[PDB]
Amino acid sequence: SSQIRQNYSTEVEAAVNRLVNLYLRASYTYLSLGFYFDRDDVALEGVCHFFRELAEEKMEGAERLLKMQNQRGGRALFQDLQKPSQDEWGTTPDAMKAAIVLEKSLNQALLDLHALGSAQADPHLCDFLESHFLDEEVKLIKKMGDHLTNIQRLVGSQAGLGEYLFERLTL
Amino acid sequence: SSQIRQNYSTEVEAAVNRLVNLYLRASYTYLSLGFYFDRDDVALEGVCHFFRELAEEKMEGAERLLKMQNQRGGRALFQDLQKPSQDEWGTTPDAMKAAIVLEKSLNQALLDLHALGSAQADPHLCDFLESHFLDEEVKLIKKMGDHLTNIQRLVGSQAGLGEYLFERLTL
Amino acid sequence: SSQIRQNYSTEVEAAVNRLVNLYLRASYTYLSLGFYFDRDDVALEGVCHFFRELAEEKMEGAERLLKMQNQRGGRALFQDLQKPSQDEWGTTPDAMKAAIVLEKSLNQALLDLHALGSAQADPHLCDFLESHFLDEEVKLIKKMGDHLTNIQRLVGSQAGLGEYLFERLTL
Amino acid sequence: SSQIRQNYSTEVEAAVNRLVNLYLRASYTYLSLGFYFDRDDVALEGVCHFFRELAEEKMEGAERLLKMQNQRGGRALFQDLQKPSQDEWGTTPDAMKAAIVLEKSLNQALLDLHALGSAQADPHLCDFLESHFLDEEVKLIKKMGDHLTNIQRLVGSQAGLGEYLFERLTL
Amino acid sequence: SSQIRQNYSTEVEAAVNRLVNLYLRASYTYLSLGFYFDRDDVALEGVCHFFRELAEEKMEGAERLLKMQNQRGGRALFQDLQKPSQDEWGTTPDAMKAAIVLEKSLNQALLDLHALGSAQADPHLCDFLESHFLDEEVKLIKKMGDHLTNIQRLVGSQAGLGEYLFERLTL
Amino acid sequence: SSQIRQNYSTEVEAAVNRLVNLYLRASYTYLSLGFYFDRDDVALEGVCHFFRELAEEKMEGAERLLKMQNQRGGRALFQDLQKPSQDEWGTTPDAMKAAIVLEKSLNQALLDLHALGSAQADPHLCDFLESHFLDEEVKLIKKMGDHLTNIQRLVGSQAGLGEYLFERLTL
Repeated sequence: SSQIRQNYSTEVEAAVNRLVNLYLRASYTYLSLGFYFDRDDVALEGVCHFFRELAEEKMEGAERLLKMQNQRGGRALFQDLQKPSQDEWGTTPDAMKAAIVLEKSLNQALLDLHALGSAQADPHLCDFLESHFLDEEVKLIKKMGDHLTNIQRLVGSQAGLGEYLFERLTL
Repeated sequence: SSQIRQNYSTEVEAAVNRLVNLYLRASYTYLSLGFYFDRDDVALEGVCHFFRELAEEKMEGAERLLKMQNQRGGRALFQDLQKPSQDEWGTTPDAMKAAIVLEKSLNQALLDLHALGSAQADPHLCDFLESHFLDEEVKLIKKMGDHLTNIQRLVGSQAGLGEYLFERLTL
Repeated sequence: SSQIRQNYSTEVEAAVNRLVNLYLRASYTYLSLGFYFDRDDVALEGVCHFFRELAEEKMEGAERLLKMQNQRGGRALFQDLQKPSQDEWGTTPDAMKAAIVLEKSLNQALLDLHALGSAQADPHLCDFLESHFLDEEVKLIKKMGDHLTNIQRLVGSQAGLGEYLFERLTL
Repeated sequence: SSQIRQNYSTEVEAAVNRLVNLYLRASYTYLSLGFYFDRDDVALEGVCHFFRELAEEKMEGAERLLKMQNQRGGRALFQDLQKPSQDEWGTTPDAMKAAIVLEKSLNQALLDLHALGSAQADPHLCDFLESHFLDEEVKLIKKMGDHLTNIQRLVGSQAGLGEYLFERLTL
Repeated sequence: SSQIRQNYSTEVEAAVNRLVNLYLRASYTYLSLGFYFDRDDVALEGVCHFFRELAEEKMEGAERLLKMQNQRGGRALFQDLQKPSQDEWGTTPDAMKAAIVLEKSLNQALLDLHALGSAQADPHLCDFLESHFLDEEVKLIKKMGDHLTNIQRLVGSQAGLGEYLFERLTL
Repeated sequence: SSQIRQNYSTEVEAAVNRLVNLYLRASYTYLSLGFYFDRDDVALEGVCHFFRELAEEKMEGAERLLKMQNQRGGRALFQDLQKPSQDEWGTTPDAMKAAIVLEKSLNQALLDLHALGSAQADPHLCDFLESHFLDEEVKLIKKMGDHLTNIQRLVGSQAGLGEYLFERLTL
C-alpha cells in the first residue's frame, strides 16, 4: 500500500490510465496526418507542420497525466495503441474535420474524468484538469473551427487554389 | 504511380514501415521504463531521465524513417503498437538488461534492412542507415554495456547502496 | 603511370568523365530555363531564380567530380556539350516536369556509377557518391515533386492566376 | 512582336547569341586549364586557381550578355559548346600563351559587335560593351602579358625552378 | 562472451588489431623521418614539421581503431612494433617517396579490411572506414604526390637550392 | 664529424637512445592500460583517462629526449618496441601497481643516465634531466602512491563498490 496515496480512488486511477491511452492514440493519429501532408503528391507543408506540432502536444498531455498519476501514488498501466482510423486523410477540410472529431472526443473524456473526480470529492484532480487540459482543449477546438470555416469558404470557390492559399497564408 | 519514386523497391518500402513500428514500440517501452523509475516507491530520478531521453530518441528515429519514406516516394503505413513487455521493471540492472535486449533487436532490424537494400542495389538506403542509425546504435549499446558492468559491480557489493550510488554519480 | 593511383579502374575513370559531361549539360539546361523565365513575355522571377540557382549547383557537382578524378589519379577528359533540348520551355508545370526528367536521368547515372564501383570493389567511389550526390538528388527530386503537385493543383483551378500565385508565395 | 523591343536589330540579337557561345566556350577552356594544373603530376596550385577564377569570370560575362539580351527584348538562343582545343596544356608559358590567344579572340568579337552596333546606331549596345567588357578585356590581357614576360624570363634561366617560383611568388 | 558484441566477426576483430599495429608502426616511421630532418646537418624545419604532424595523425588513426574495437565488443591485442625501415632518410624526394610507399600500404590494408567487412556483411565497419580513413588517405596521398612533383621539378634544376626553396615556400 | 657536437660522449648518446626506447615502450604500455579500462566489461572511464593521459606524457618525454639528442649533435637511433607485458590488466590496484613499477624503472634509467653524465663531466645533460624529467618522475610516483593507498583502503572494504567510488570521486 502506497506511502503517499491519499484521497485517490481506484476509479480515478483507472480513468487516468485510459486517458493516457487516448492521448497517446491522438498523438499517433497526428503523426499520421502530418506525414500524409508530407507526401510528394499531397505537399502542403503548413498542414504537415500543424499536425506534427499537435502530435507533440498530445504526447505532452500523456506525459503530464503520467507524472500526476505518480504524484498521487497511482500506478501507470499501458495498453496497446490502436492505429489511426485512416491510412490516407483526403483534403485539408477532411483532415481538419477529423481533427475536431478527435479533439471533441478528448474533451469529452476530460469532462467525464472531471465529473468522476467531483463525484469522488477529489479536488486536486479537478484543479489539475482545469489548469492544464480543459482550457487548452477549448482554445484548440476554437482554433480548429476557425480554420475549418476559412478552408470551407476557400474551397467552395476553387478547391485547389483555396487549399494552397490557406496553407500559404494562414498556416 | 509516384512522380518521384526511383530505385525504391516495394520490399524496402514495407521493411521501412515495419522498422517505424519497431522504433515507435521502443519509444513506448522507454516511456514505461521512465515512469516506473518515477514511482515514489522506486524513486531513481537519474534512471527515469535516462529512459525518458531514450523515448525521445526512438521517436526521433521513427520520424527520420518516415521522412525518408516520403523522400523516396514510399507510403507510410502504421500498425497497432503493442504495449511494452512488462508493467513493472524490477531493479536498475533488470531495466538496463531489458534496454540492451531491445536495442540489440533494433540493431538487428537495421542490419537486416541494410542487407535487403544491398541485395536490391539501393545505395541511398544503405547510406541513410549507416549515417543516422547504425553508428548511433553501436555507441548506445556500448554505453549501456558500460552502465550494466558498473551497476553489476555495485550491486554485487550492497544492492540498495549500489543502486543509489550509480544513479547519483553516473546518471 | 600515375604516382598516386591505387584501386582506380579505367572503367570508373571513363564513367566519371561521362558524368561530368552530364552535370555540365544539366547546368546548361538550367541556364536556359532560367533566362527563359526572365523574358519580358514570361516574367516569373521566382522561377528564373530557382533554375539559375540549379545551374550553379550542377556546375558545383561537375567541379566536385573533377576534383575527385584528380585526387584518385584519373585524367579529366571533356567532350562537346550538347545544347539544351528546347529553346522555349512553355509554362511553369512544363519546366518543372522537364527538371524532374533531367534530375531522374542524373540520379540514374549516379546509381549506375555506384553499381560499377561496387562491382570494381572501389569503396572510396561508393562513399564519395553517397556523401555528396545521392542524398542531394533524393532531396532535390522530392522538392521538385512537391512543387509540381502544388503547381498542378493551382493551374487546374485558373492557369495564369495559379502560376503567379505559385511564383509569389512558394518560390 | 515584343512589347519592349526598340532600336534592337536582328543582326545585333544574333551577334549577342554568338558572343554568349564564345564566352561559355572560354569558360569551358578555363575549367580544363584549371583542372590540368590540379593534376598530381602537374601540381601548380596558383596556376589552377588563376584559370578557375577566369572560368567564373567568363561565365559571368555570358550571364551579363544574356541579361541584356532579355532587357532589350531579344531571345536567347544556345548552341552546342565545342570542347576545349587541347586535353593537356603543357607548361605554364604554353597555358598563358593559350589564354592570351583566347582573350584576344574574345576582344575581337567584342570589337566586331561594337562596330555592328555603331553601324546599326545602337548606342545602348555600344555603352553596354564599353562599360562591362572592353576595359575588363584590356586590363586582363595586360595582366596576362605581364605574367608571360615574367614566366618567360624565369624559365629561360632554369625551367622547373622558374615555374615553381612564379606560381609561389606571383600567383 | 561479450554483453554488447553483435555482427562482429573474429576475422574483422583480428584484422583491426593488425591495422592498429600498422598505424602505430607508421607513426614510428614518421617520428624517425621528422627527427632526421631536425639534424643540424640536414636542417629542413618545414620537412620535420610535415612528418612530425603525420606521426600525430597516424597515432590518432590507431586510437580511433582501438576505440571502435571496444565499441563493437572486440578485444585490443598489441604486438611488437618493428623499427622504421631506415635510420637515415636521404633527401626530401627520397623521404616523400618513402612516405607515399607507406601510405599506399596503409590504404591497401584499409581496402582489404573493407573487402573483408563487406564479405562478412558488416555495414558498421564499412561505414566506419569510409568516414574516417579512406578519404583521409586519398587526400593525403594526393597531397604527397603534389609535393613529390614539385620537389622533383626543383631538384632537377639545382638540388640544394631546390630543396631549400621547397621547404621555405611550400612547407 | 658533427659541426656542433661538443662535450657529448658516445656513451651518453647511446644511453639517450636507450632511454627514448624506454619512454616509447612506457607510452605503449599506457595506451594498452587505457584501452583495457575502456572495455565494456571493465568500464572505468576515469581510469582509462588517467592512463591515456600518461601515454601522451611519455610520448612527450621521448620527443624531448630526441630534440636534445639533435641539439647536442648526437644521432637518434630507434629499435623495436616490445609489446606491453600484459594483454589484460586485472583490477584498478593491479594496474596502479604495474604503473608504479614502470615509473620506478624509468626513474632508475634517468638516475643511471644522470650518474653517467656526471662521470663524463656533462653538465648540460645533468641540468636537462633535472629540469624536465627527475622532478616530474618524483611528483608522478608520489601521486601514484597516493592513489594506490586510496584504492587499497577502498577495496579492502568492498571491492566493486570501492573501485567505482575511486574512479568517480578521485579520477
